[PDB]
Formats: sequence, structure tokens, C-alpha cells
Amino acid sequence: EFKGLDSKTFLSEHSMDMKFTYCDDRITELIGYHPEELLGRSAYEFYHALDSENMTKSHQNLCTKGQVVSGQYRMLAKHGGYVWLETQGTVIYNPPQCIMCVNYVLSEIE
Amino acid sequence: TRFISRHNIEGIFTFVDHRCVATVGYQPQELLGKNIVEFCHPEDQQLLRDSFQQVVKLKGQVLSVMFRFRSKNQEWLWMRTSSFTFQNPYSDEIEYIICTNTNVKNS
Ligand SMILES: CS(=O)(=O)c1sc(OC2CCCCC2)c2c1[C@H](O)C(F)(F)C2
Repeated sequence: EFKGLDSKTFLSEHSMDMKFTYCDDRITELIGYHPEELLGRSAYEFYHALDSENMTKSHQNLCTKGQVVSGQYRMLAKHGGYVWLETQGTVIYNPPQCIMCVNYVLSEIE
Repeated sequence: TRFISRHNIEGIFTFVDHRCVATVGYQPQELLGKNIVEFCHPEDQQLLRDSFQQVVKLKGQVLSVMFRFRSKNQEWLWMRTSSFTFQNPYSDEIEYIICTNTNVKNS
């Protein structure tokens, strides 16, 4: 028996330089990380080498368009290996303050 | 000075980030299950309801609303809630609203 789409969905918040400023506790059941061990680190440090250029383009797009949907990408898991994710990113501005990420693990979990 | 909250289309808090204690005073357990309109100033309640109904129609765009939130210290704090609906494209489950709530000035 596997996890559903809501169970494989976690939220994350980042500053404009990609650094984690918040992460939902759900990432522990999915990727192994603890929100405190991610704080201050850049999201870029977690992408698979082969997905780096696409995420750079997605961030540049996100900055100009305000919102973006990444493609399928890989994120390094806590104890080796990589999970496949798909994220919807949204910039929160002051009518930029931060980036909100709705992250969904495509991979088969629990 | 901000926290993340997830809501159903009715405005019920279904997820609250722990940074809400600094921001409004309540622990996450005290907000879950409650509607966001219950903590809103009576003059801003209709506007906050109309914003939640419109953010559904805006196809994932951000809609910001300013309103007064009664803090646990019994004070009306000026909040700026930036919100957007999220629907997982792999499913047809009902969309839920995601908010960033920050204490801002009215000057
Ligand atoms: C909107 S996006 O381009 O899909 C996107 S995905 C992402 O981080 C991943 C979120 C899930 C855990 C691993 C890291 C980030 C972005 C933005 O560029 C960001 F700066 F907010 C950082």
C-alpha cells in the first residue's frame, strides 16, 4: 500500500536567493530531512546535477512571471538516492518578500 | 513577522505554521478547525469572505487582503494575507487556499 497525492505534498518557503526560511514537517516522512537541518541552506544544493540548468531557468522565469511550475526534477534524499518532485512556485511581493513552494513527490512512497 | 496557513474554500484553518505564535499569539492547536473570519474585525469580515471567494476564481494568481485580526493578547493586529488556490494537477480534488500572513502597518 502506497501514499496518496495529499500525503506526498509538503510546503516550503524560501528567500529570493533560494534559501529555506520554512519547511513543513511532512518532508521527514517523504525525503528524510528535518525542517531545522534545511533552514539557511539553498534549494540548489539539493538538486540532481542533471536537473540544475532547468531549475535555474525555472527560477529566472519565476522571478519575471511571479509564478512558475517546475518540470519533473530530482532532489537528493537524506540517506542517498533521489526522489522525483514537481513544484508550483509563487512569489509573495509587498504591494519581493519570499517564494512559496507547493511541492509534490511524484515517486512511490510508503 | 509572518506565518503560513492552509484553508479550505470556507476559510477553515486546515494547516497552521508554528511561527503564528510570534505573529498573533495563538498556538497552532488553537487555530485549527476554526474559520479565519472568526478572528477578523466585524468591519473587515465581508471583505475577507469576498476575497476567499474570489481567489478561487483567479486561477492560481495571488490576491492580497488587509484586515484586522484579534491576537491572543486581545489586540486588533493589522494583517496582510497574500493568498492563492492550489489544486494538484494530477487529481481533481477540491482546491485549497494557501496564505502568507504578516503583521503590517496602516500609516
Ligand atoms: C518555484 S520552483 O522553481 O519550482 C522552485 S523549487 C525550489 O526548491 C525545492 C523545493 C522542494 C524541496 C527541494 C528544493 C525552489 C524553487 C525556487 O527557485 C526557490 F527559490 F524558491 C527554491
